[PDB]
Amino acid sequence: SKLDLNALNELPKVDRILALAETNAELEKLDAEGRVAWALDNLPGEYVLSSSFGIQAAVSLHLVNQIRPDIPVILTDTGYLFPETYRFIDELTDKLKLNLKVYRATESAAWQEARYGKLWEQGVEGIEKYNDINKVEPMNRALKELNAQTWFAGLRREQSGSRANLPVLAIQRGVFKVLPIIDWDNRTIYQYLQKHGLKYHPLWDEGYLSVGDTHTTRKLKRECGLHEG
Amino acid sequence: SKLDLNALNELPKVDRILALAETNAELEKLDAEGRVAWALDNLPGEYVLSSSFGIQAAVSLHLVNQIRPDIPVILTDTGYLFPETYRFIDELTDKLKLNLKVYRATESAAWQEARYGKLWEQGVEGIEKYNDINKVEPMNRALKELNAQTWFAGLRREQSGSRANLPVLAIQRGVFKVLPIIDWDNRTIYQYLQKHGLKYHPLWDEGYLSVGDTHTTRKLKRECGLHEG
Amino acid sequence: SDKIIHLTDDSFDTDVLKADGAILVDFWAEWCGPAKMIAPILDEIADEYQGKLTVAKLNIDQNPGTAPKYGIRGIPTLLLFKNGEVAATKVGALSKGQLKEFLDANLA
Amino acid sequence: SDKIIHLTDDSFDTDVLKADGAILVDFWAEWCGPAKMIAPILDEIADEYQGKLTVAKLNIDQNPGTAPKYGIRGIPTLLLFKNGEVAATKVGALSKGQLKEFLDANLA
Repeated sequence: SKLDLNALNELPKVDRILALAETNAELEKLDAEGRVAWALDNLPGEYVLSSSFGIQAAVSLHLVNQIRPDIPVILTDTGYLFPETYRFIDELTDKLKLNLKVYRATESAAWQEARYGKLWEQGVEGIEKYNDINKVEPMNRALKELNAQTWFAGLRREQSGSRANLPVLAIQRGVFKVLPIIDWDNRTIYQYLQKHGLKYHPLWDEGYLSVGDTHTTRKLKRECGLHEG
Repeated sequence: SKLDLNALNELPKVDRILALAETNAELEKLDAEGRVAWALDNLPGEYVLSSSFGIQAAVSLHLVNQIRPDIPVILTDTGYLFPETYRFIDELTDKLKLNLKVYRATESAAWQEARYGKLWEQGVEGIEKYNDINKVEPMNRALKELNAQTWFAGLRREQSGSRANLPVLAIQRGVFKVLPIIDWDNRTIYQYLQKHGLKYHPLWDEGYLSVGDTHTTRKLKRECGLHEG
Repeated sequence: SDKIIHLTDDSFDTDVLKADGAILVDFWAEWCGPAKMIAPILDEIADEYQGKLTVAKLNIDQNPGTAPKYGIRGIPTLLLFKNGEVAATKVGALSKGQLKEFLDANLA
Repeated sequence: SDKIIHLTDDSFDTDVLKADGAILVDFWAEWCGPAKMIAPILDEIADEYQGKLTVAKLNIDQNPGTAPKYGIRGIPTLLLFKNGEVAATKVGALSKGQLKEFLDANLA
């Protein structure tokens, strides 16, 4: 009964979303903890938790880590993260006791700047080459090195955009992509942070709407909701 | 003897580049035509040719298409390509007689602009969400729908950057990534265009250094080489 | 982030409803990004509109009972008060120009 | 893209080596992006430096024999001539400011 992906990858993108739709319809009724739990043993080998360590990493990390102690938390260090972000990571990894897996580029910041230069100034294609070598490739390498078939991510339908095309469960790169706190909203996250004594990212309480990288990389529908009426 | 990828994906990223290194060392001595030919039958099922239809698409398209008539040419139409680019495609597909496979988003330009808005103005993360829904996802869907295990691309070690970490052959998403005109330089491409009566992209001869998308998306080491001395 | 006359459910009666003059109230929350987004703008407005307008901020997190009293549908919502009585209300994150225009037009 | 006094191997002797005045030669090629990148700049310079400097462009594609004559290592290379005799040479794509400075300093 345990899901077979070597057969799911032998299926088109639509038969996939349709076949999986029957399973997702069920995951839609369960809570974030139930989804992680369901995923724990209904899906196969190696479960990883990739985080960006931004404004709300503390939620998914604490939740998933409590459920599964010393879980491979993947952190693709681009090389130019905010200083306060690193300290936020080193603060969490020690507070939450995480099995941190750091994955940076094949070359360093100085190496990339000498080999290619400031890619972010070189337009979209440059930013693409930047994101490919700093985030994409490192992640693709992380999944393989850790031999994962299941991968948890703290994505929400709210952050930038992940409307009803982003199911709680999915298959990105031959790996079961799981998003527990998908239907969660800013209130629920803020409340979770309060109830568990977890703090927001040090920068969020200054002005940085959505921190990530520094080097001209980082700098919200006009509203949020108390629920329309 | 025919290469097995279901075992190659059961190998880490480094054992992969090392095991494949012995094969690439051989592909490095052959010409673009020899690499495509070698790939034709040493690698498995469905061979696709994804193109961006930019400044030098005419090269890879003509070369690979002549080698293999009516080959699945993948064109991920973002929705906001340059008008002259479309006519360049429709001009080529008719001139070269290509089996064109168009793959656009799940939603249209107006749909995306109403659902999310002008993502390109929303910084890098917005551009990421844009590139994911307009290029990445559509391509990942194309490979599956066309059932490809081998994929040819007209990438060069020269364009933006693809130093000795981009082998002639590779495995991106469980598919043999092939790059025949990899060691080629601007001269060789220009000469190929001349020798075969193929023309450059209509915009290249105006100012657009590297055309792609329009909407504030599109607008070269100081030198090129006659060969240093 | 937020540095102005911060309100509560308790102070609402005196500091706003019984305040002599014009008061701009900003119903916000710690989680609403677009709310924290207008914080610096409100600070700048508080500086320039000194003497004429009293800028205030109410956090629904610990002070929920007052949002329903003015039919708040979804923070960031700005409530302009003129001698205890509500004048106008703007919903969503706004720019410095749009905020000035919103204020000036009603202030008079 | 390119709109100026276009040269060839044949005209090099008369239009440059036997030209009375200062001539800036731009050894370019159709494939070198950074070469086509400076085309508009050279046009603008040709407009402002009219009368004083004669701007020219040589395409190595069909006129290869002249590049080796001045030891060209890799287009875009700019060769400044003063009465048939070569003055200075700049390699790579340059900005309008850097081009002006390069010209002015040697022109005098």
